[PDB]
Amino acid sequence: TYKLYIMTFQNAHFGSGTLDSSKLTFSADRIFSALVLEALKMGKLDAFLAEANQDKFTLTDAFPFQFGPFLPKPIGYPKHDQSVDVKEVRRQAKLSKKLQFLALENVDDYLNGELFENEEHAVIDTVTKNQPHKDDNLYQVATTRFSNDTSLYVIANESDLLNELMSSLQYSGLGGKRSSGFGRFELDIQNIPLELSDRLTKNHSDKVMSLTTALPVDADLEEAMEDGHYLLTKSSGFAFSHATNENYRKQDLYKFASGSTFSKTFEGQIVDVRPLDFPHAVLNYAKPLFFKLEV
Amino acid sequence: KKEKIDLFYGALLHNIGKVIQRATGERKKHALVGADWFDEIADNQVISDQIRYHMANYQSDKLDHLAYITYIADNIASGVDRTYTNQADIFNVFGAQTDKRYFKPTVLNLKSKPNFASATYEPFSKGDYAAIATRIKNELAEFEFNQVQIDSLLNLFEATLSFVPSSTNTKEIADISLADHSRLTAAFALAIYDYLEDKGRHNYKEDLFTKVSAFYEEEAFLLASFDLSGIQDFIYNINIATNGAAKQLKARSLYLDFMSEYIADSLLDKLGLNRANMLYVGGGHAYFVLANTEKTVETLVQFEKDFNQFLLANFQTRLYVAFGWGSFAAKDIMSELNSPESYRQVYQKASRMISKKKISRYDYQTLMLLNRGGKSSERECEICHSVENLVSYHDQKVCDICRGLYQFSKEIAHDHFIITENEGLPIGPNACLKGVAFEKLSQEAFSRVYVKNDYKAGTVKATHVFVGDYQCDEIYNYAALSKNENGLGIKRLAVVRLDVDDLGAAFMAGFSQQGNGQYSTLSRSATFSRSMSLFFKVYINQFASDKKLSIIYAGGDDVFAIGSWQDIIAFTVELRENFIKWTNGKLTLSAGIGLFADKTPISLMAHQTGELEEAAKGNEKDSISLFSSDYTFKFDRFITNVYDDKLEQIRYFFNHQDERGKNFIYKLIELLRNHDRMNMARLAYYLTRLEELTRETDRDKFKTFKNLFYSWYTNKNDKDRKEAELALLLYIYEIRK
Amino acid sequence: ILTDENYVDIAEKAILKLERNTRNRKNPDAFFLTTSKLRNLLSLTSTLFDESKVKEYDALLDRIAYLRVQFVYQAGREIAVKDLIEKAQILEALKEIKDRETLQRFCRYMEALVAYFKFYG
Amino acid sequence: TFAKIKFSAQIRLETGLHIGGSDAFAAIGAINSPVIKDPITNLPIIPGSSLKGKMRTLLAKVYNESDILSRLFGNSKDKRFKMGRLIFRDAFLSNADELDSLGVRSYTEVKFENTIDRITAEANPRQIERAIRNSTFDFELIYEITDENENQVEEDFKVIRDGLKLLELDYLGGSGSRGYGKVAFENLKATTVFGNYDVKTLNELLT
Ligand SMILES: Nc1ncnc2c1ncn2[C@@H]1O[C@H](COP(=O)(O)OP(=O)(O)OP(=O)(O)O)[C@@H](O)[C@H]1O
Ligand SMILES: Nc1ncnc2c1ncn2[C@@H]1O[C@H](COP(=O)(O)OP(=O)(O)OP(=O)(O)O)[C@@H](O)[C@H]1O
Ligand SMILES: [Mg+2]
Ligand SMILES: [Mg+2]
Ligand SMILES: [Zn+2]
Repeated sequence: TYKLYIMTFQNAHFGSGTLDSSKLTFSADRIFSALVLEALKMGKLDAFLAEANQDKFTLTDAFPFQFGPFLPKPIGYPKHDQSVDVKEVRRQAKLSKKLQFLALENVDDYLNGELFENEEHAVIDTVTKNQPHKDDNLYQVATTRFSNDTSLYVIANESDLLNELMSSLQYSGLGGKRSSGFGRFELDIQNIPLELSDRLTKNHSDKVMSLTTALPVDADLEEAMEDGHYLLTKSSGFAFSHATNENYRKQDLYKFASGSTFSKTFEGQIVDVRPLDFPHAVLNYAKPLFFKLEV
Repeated sequence: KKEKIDLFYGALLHNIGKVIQRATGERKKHALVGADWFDEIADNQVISDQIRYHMANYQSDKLDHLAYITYIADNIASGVDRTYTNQADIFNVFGAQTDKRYFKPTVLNLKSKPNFASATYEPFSKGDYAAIATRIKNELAEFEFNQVQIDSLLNLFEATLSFVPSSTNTKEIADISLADHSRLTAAFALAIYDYLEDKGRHNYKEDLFTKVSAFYEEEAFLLASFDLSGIQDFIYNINIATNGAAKQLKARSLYLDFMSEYIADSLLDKLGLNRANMLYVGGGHAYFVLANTEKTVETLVQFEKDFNQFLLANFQTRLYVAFGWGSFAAKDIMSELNSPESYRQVYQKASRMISKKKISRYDYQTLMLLNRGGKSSERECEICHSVENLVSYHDQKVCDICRGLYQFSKEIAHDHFIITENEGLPIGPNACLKGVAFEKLSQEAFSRVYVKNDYKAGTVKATHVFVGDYQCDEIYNYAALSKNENGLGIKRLAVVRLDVDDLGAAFMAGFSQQGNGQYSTLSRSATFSRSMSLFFKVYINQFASDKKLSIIYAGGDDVFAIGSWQDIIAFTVELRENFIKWTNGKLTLSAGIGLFADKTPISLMAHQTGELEEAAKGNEKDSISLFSSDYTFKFDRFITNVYDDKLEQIRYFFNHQDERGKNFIYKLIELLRNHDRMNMARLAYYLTRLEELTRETDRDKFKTFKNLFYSWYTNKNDKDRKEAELALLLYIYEIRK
Repeated sequence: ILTDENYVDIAEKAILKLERNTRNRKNPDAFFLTTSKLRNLLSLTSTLFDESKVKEYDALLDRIAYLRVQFVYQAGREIAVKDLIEKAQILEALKEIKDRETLQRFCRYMEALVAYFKFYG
Repeated sequence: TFAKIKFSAQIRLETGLHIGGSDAFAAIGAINSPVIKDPITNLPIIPGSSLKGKMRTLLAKVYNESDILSRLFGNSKDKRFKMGRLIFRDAFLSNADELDSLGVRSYTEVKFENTIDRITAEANPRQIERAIRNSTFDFELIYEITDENENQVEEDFKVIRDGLKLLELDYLGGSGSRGYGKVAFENLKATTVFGNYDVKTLNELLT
């Protein structure tokens, strides 16, 4: 709802299940799990976790910032408004099938219908590292390598405890092989454009688009399946912990995805996906910050 | 089913008197030639009396009789509304107005060459029809009409009658084979019965013979489909340090072929249908013709829910079947039935339902139970990152589905695959897939047996799938096989990934360019469905007959074939030059070949080849991408210029001399690669030094080489120069000691 | 004058524009200019085309001044070299060096003269 | 207290580098070993893992038999020391302008090189691509001060100091016994950003 937190990476590894892959953006759950792993080692987590259970604060996953904040592609929102030249309009539905990011300057034209040939953010490399003179020593690490002006901007509550944490994520880095040269960024808190904060709702019952991955509360998940158009994306992985000496596994939260269009926008959770018989909680942040489409 | 033995066989074995009247040249009306012929072969009058009156115009009132259904389903399965030519090419009406082509009518085999059409087959090859008709009479004799042998009869048509036309005295239906036309007519004729026996009618002469134009407007058919999602996430789950690399890659693309096969063959016996209704099956996509009633729609919705519970219990949203049906009347007929928005545009209506269901995947009660948790797992399956049922196959901890895929990769060489109940590698609800020998069918208990690349009848009464497969040697020997008998060859193995360009754009719209749109029917696209599957799933092993390669997968549009590099380069040159004769130059494809060293991992190997295919898709559309993204040549100047013209002339020089060795060739490559304006002068000096440095006997040979090499160096259009670089790469690779 | 995009096509034209032995029909259309008089000119420039790589321009300007000496001197001896420096505008181009990248452009211009001379007969 | 002090240095290549990576296509005449590069700028890079593993194997020969390497580089076991307190970044080749003023063609030289058989006496030519002499890369190294720490913080400083002297005595690259190394750290300063920790007395331990 409040000020967007522009973050310039220039090298980053973001997950997608494997190590050979690296997604462009990182979503709400990862950056929130970075803060809790940050506020723990400041000895400051209980001021954040008491804040982490309030209606006051929002959080949003990354989107490319190329001289202007961008947005997801609405999931199936453009309608089929032309039975002419099928030889090439199916090829048009090939390039406009891996696009997934739209600029805020023209996201209203996309709902109104416009092609929007996709621009390039961070061509993904895949460098084959090793370990010398060992048995089974060739892993392979992908890399998002950003295109000289593109940043990522979580959109969150302007909170002074939040800015103290995310000025230290500049030096611990987001994403994958941090402590190896990945994910280190430099934050730059800016302000929201006026026609973007116009539509950063959370509780506006209309044809509303999500801007983050959200697992709804069970009273809202019944009706949100009816008219929604969503992706599901399988948030999982190993739970990072200083208190195990054993790499356990999270309990596989299947969320929605950023860009899921919906009606009567629901309220989300902080899903304790801790493994069984485990000391602390694994928060796995999932509550939506929406985006009105026609309003 | 329970009575449809009378209806299905009679609507399939009708017009088989059009084979015998074609064979021996009788003057009798063709409605009776198969009628009397059935009596000395078998004895079943209820099937026979359909064939006695399937024409329904010589005697319309003789015997409530199911030949009424066979008449209307013959008109609708025909693209038109119904003198001795052969079967025309389907590509006579595809795309542009070109020359007329006609098939030579033959049977099919596992060793037969591809039977290409030509302009020289306007006459009537009558003698082969004797060889066709005796092939029918040898296997129709000892045969029973039941659901056990509901499926061996179809391959008896789809191999033998695969090139025989239908109603040759015509002007429009010149390319609809009798194997396909009998397959569509039996597909519709069951669906009228499931449309009428659900509504409650019993007489067939008032809603079929008099209300035919009403039935022409009556929506009575669904065009079902499905779409298996997450295929490449399942197939290309290989990584560097995968313990089974290429065997798992050849198994998973075969596993989902049987799964896409079993989604068809288990939906049809959940209904009352069979393999006539399946208009196509491919890489997950498959298209049906079902009945338009609530007794079948509720069966589809129930089976979609029941099958997704199977996929979810074994894959956890890696795979998802997505049905979709479009109700349509008799509008897929070329008799001006709202020609722009009627044929594809109701084939598209079922395609929009698939997109609506690929985007709203699950519902409430599943996703409440997906992330229920309560699982303190410690080790994961290190291939597919699953959790349940971990076994320890060769000291790695893999899951339950990936355990069977190593077992299915050992059972992959067999000819028969059966649907067990609880015997490993599951492909359906109470259905598991098992490789099996021939005489082991006596031992093992099954429900349906699938036979692979075969046309023999046998005793199994199996189902004939067609998976492209070849191995000339093991995969890890293809590097050391690239030598000659001399020892001259670079120890490399190449990987090609072919892809037909705009295949769905040529499948769906395809034929609308010729005429006003009077070739935009179902039977043309159903024949196009076979002819693109008959090429890539059967004929590709003939192209890889003795080549030192391994076709890992060939299906739909896509080929993926590892092998020794001299043959892989020769494979795709030989494939396309056949495939452009198969299609009269339309449906161009695109390829990408990549050399890789010995012992490199297949995931590094299969990925970079995919980088070259997607680079060759972006040349314009139609290109080969040799070895690297910057050798992206058109095929129309790679075979006729690089591989057969320029490489022949370079090889003609450097074998008729001992002087200009590899050092002369290597200094040409630097001169061909940099190419400023200054290297044109330095090349003109370099050739003219050696013109007089050579011995004076073969000075004309060098001078007819150098003035012909300098010719394609200074052309200044770049299309005659980069070819000369690629021709010299293919020559040094052939002479590498 | 010669830019980077034309100095080889200039030197291609200058060899064609140079005259030939129209008489003495024993392998005719041969030049009055000979190979060995031409390689004496490039032997001056080729030892500067490789000291342009190593050294500064600030030390080579003593021999670049000397190329105007000997391209004049070789032109004064034989009338065939006299025509070369007129057709190929060498004495014009030699007074226009001023930096490393034109010194290498002129010394590649002399190599283009030798290349097409060996090419055309 | 909580702090994240970093070690900004300018690295310097007294010989070449060769940090390889993905091998696409040899293409006859083309480079037989292309050095790793930044796929946007096409400038030679030094990845941080190539620094991070290199200065830990050197310290493994010094501080081995562990405990002081584990807290400075992490360990997959040992619940105390996952994500062990050193967060590196890749080098960025700062002087892409100072080299051009010195006069240079491209930032990556190509070294020709071969291999002579012991009996056949026949060569086997490489083309090992290098990154040229006296290029400087941006070197930064986040060491983290924490509540658990500042008991052994001084004793980690006598390791990372020693873990950069060893790169000045080893190669940091590929094919290092054949040259291609000899890297030097100059202007090695220890600034503190986001913290409160007096970095004065450390700065005389560095020089
Ligand atoms: N069984 C298979 N084996 C090998 N390749 C396949 C197979 N099935 C599909 N492909 C290839 O994968 C491509 C698309 O597969 P995908 O799984 O994305 O289908 P899809 O989910 O229907 O795609 P879309 O959602 O864009 O319609 C096709 O162009 C085809 O070449
Ligand atoms: N065996 C087949 N017969 C007909 N169509 C097919 C077959 N296999 C796949 N397709 C079609 O291919 C489409 C997916 O595009 P695909 O990349 O596979 O081929 P294409 O449409 O020719 O596009 P491209 O030129 O990119 O290959 C699907 O819409 C599907 O209908
Ligand atoms: Mg295709
Ligand atoms: Mg395709
Ligand atoms: Zn598995």
